[PDB]
Amino acid sequence: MLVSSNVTMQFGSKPLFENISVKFGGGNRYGLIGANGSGKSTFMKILGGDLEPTLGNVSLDPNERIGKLRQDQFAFEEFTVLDTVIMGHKELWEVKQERDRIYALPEMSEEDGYKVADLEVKYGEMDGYSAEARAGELLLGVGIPVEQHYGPMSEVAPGWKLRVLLAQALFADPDILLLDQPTNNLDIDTIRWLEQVLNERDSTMIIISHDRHFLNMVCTHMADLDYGELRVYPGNYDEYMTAATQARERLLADNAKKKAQIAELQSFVSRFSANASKSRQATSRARQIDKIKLEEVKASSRQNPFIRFEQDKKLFRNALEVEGLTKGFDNGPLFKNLNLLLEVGEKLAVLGTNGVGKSTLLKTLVGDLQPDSGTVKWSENARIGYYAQDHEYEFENDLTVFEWMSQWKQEGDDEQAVRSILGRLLFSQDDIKKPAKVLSGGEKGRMLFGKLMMQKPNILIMDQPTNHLDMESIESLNMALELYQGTLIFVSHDREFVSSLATRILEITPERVIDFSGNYEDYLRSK
Amino acid sequence: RKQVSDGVAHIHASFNNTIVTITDRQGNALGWATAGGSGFRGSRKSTPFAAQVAAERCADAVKEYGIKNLEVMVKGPGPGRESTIRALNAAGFRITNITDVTPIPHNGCRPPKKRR
Amino acid sequence: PRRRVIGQRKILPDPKFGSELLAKFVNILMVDGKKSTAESIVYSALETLAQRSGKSELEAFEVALENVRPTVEVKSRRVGGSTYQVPVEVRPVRRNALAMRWIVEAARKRGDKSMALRLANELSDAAENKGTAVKKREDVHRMAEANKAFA
Amino acid sequence: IKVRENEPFDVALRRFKRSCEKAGVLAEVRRREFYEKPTTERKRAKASAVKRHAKKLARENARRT
RNA sequence: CGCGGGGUUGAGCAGCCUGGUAGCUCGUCGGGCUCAUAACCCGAAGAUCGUCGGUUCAAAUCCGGCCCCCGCAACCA
RNA sequence: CGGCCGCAAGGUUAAAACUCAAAUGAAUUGACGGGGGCCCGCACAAGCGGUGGAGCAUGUGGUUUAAUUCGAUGCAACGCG
RNA sequence: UUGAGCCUUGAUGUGUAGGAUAGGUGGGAGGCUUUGAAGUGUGGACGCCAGUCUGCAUGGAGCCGACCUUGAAAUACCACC
RNA sequence: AAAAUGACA
Ligand SMILES: Nc1ncnc2c1ncn2[C@@H]1O[C@H](COP(=O)(O)OP(=O)(O)OP(=O)(O)O)[C@@H](O)[C@H]1O
Ligand SMILES: Nc1ncnc2c1ncn2[C@@H]1O[C@H](COP(=O)(O)OP(=O)(O)OP(=O)(O)O)[C@@H](O)[C@H]1O
Ligand SMILES: [Mg+2]
Ligand SMILES: [Mg+2]
Ligand SMILES: [Mg+2]
Ligand SMILES: [Mg+2]
Ligand SMILES: [Mg+2]
Ligand code: NA
Ligand code: NA
Repeated sequence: MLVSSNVTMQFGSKPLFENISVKFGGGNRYGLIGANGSGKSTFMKILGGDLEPTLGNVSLDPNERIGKLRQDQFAFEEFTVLDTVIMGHKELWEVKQERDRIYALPEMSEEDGYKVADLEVKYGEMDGYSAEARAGELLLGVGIPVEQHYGPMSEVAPGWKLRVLLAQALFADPDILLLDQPTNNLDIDTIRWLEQVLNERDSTMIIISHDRHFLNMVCTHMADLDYGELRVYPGNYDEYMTAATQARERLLADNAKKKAQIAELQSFVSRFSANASKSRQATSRARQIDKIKLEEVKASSRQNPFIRFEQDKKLFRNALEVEGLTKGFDNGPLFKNLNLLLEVGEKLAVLGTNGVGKSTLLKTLVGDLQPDSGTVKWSENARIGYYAQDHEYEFENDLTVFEWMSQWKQEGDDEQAVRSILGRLLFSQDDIKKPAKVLSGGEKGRMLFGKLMMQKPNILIMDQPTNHLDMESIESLNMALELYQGTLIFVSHDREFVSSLATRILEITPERVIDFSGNYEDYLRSK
Repeated sequence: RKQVSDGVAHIHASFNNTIVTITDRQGNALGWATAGGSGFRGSRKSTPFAAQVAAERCADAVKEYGIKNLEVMVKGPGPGRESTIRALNAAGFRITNITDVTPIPHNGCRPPKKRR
Repeated sequence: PRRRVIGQRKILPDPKFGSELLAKFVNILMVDGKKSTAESIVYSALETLAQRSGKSELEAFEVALENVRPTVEVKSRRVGGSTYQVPVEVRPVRRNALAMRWIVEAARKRGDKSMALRLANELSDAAENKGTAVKKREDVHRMAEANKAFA
Repeated sequence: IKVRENEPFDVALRRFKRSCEKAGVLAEVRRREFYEKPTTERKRAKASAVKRHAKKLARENARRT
């Protein structure tokens, strides 16, 4: 049982969560919710002990091996598939890396003799003789075959990168703290595989997912972290909603019951005050008016970022007009022809299962990857905005939020129209100076949306926009896209996003690439 | 579970909705499926085709029980009255017989008037 | 229409090949009363199509047209206040006319070069269930089997 | 209403038990009692049935057929 | 001249709730439908957020001053 | 209004001043029906090409001017005398 | 009837590479088989559905272990859980 | 499903 004892963290110049304290322990699964930019992952890091709070104590469990999953599914790309899982267990991986300084150091000393003698013994205690024996079998159990065990992590579809990062946490695991497990959106078959895996085995878990249906099917508690603290509601998700909405309308009602019971007391005190026969009575409640002390109402951390995509120059005839791609990496080409046209339409929501190659199809279309042989071409007036599936090459080189957002823009004043597009999407003066390389998830995605809003492109490629969004930014982006008058593509795996606005849906399969049934509701109905 | 091998299929067809309940001979429901629950909200659930989908879906969620002989009991008016019986034979179920259980009161409670 | 019946309009067979199917195809894509160009485009779009397909006319065109024609098309059936559309079976005389109409509508797009290359590339890609013209037979089928709730 | 015909049907065709009760009472007893609408719709019911006898008795016409 | 509440488009109202989008319902105008008017469909117009100053990159919002309107109080032997 | 009856709602008996040259019944011919039936016309349906958006010619409303001559102004006036 | 704690007994458990559903701890290489076997026919229960498994008579006394692909060594057994 | 109205001679 791990306990938080008055934990506070101050990033920038305003405390994130003020003096929180709650007990975690047992076969329950405290999934926690919160708007992006407000605790959540930072609290998870505090619980894991990687980062210490400014005030409070972790009050750690003695040696119970907190097993964690990170938010980033791309932070591991050089360590091999069989390396990440074995690196998941710290005291084994560290000893292995230190013992690797034997064959690489041709000089050995007297102390180094003792150290090599005892580190091998520690390795034997930590089961280094079966460290790689216990990892490959788990990797095959999750559903990663042998052929890609020694291959680099770079050549893996992210739906399987997550499949391996989950297995990285499966080494004698009580107290597993899982960060955003979806994103790089799983098909849905992988999601149900996840849910059965998670709710079959018994352990103490902490989920942070944004998927309402997944959280309903998995968790039993909800450790919401919204206003200033972490308040836990026993409920899956539809009990938590009707608890945290009713208990807030009750706050407003019990505050209006004071705000309106002060009013008529003040009416009495204002009418019968100078009257000699009732002044002693007016002054009797003029002092009970000021002893009421109504309870304050805080501000919710969830907000709707106002995002709106314009059009720099309107192209007319048609945009894409691709004939034959036949792109391949190692196996037989993931697709062969894919001849299609755009006609300045809307979306054509590319989709499939994990590992088909929709992201590499979009890469070929946007031109950073060229096909084996074929032609794509765009209109001579086409301006392309790109939202990559993974965006780590962008948030680098240690710029402030202001500097990153100002490195864009065509002809705009430095003080407004660039510090205004930031404030239209949940940013303030205390946040326009923090480094770009430190924002978290949905905030980085929102920065990408802002750069798109300022570049004002005709064609939006927008690989997977709904990855880290707030579930309140998801519908804001939905409205922005359906009010956008340009051309776009996107490969989101969400159901009622493609179902919300798609018109030219294009499914992709290892054999048959279907295209344009209609609303995609008719597509799923015909299928 | 319990592998019920001889059951009943109560079809309650109405003007608006067609609802199918499959039960054992003791009247203990195993699974059910309606016309409107199959994505046919509105006037479409009052279609004979929606009953066909409802009956075929009610074949599932009870296929594990291994029911082989059915005793269908139709009830009420509506267009999804006949097209649903033919949808039970199309799922392999063997209808032993057909019966109609429709309440015809002997001038009992006064009926409504609410149409003009 | 109202009282009488119309037999048919006698259309002369195509000059180059004795086909009544090709002659109607020329007229459908013919525009602004100029049959001289339409026959020039079709004849050019067939010789450069036959050489790809390897045979002169039938698998070049008749096969390229038999795979683009529909079977079921949709229409509206307002009866007494209704608002639903229905799918209905099409008669064999309208299948070819619909097929030729769909090809040219899907071939007037794809703007790269003259119509001769625009159409020949359209027919060759439509001869293997691949082109954008042969796509329309799939949408019209999806709209014909995804609303079968009314018949 | 019941049809057993144990072995050989494979097909309902129970119109004989469909044209007995289902049409009449069930779709009539929903409303329209009024205690005197039936007594006047009945007067109109075979004020026209006897009218057919006049048409039955109107067989004596030439019509040049 | 003592205490409160307000001033946002032609009218009635939000947004001020802890600062980053001037909006709702009636109404006005120009078309369409009609024999014609209403109803209905499409498109559009406007305001110094009372005025004057103040920190703020940015104010309808936060602060100060003034004007206008609507209410209340100005007690008992 | 008065009398009688009634717990009450009201019932019953029953006027006048003033005002109009009409009110009404059955039937006939038309017209009309968001009444019924039959039939026709590019009327709809199936198609092809347009107007309404842009520039310009022209006619008409308004508005203006000393005068902006008069007439035509649903379909059936508005490339009209 | 359903929980939790204890005692006793019996069942109980793969890979990546296999003759094989190998818990370690390593002790050891010779026990185990006829107080009836090798294998034959009869099936319970479990079952990353291939197999363990045990009631069972008869048939009558061979099998195992070692080498071996392997991270590990094999119900050759036992103790400790 | 919705369909209101048209001063006199
Ligand atoms: N090291 C840091 N220094 C300063 N500010 C930070 C730092 N890390 C994060 N922040 C900011 O403070 C907040 C804490 O971010 P955090 O990682 O906790 O977000 P999160 O709520 O988990 O987000 P998401 O839901 O997108 O995962 C964010 O608003 C972020 O911009
Ligand atoms: N650089 C690469 N080298 C080798 N194989 C690759 C490479 N990039 C992708 N692949 C392979 O191509 C397939 C699809 O890759 P891709 O990144 O397009 O996935 P995806 O279908 O978009 O899935 P997701 O976005 O959910 O990860 C996978 O089998 C993946 O292993
Ligand atoms: Mg009522
Ligand atoms: Mg009368
Ligand atoms: Mg014009
Ligand atoms: Mg004139
Ligand atoms: Mg009136
Ligand atoms: Na985070
Ligand atoms: Na992808």
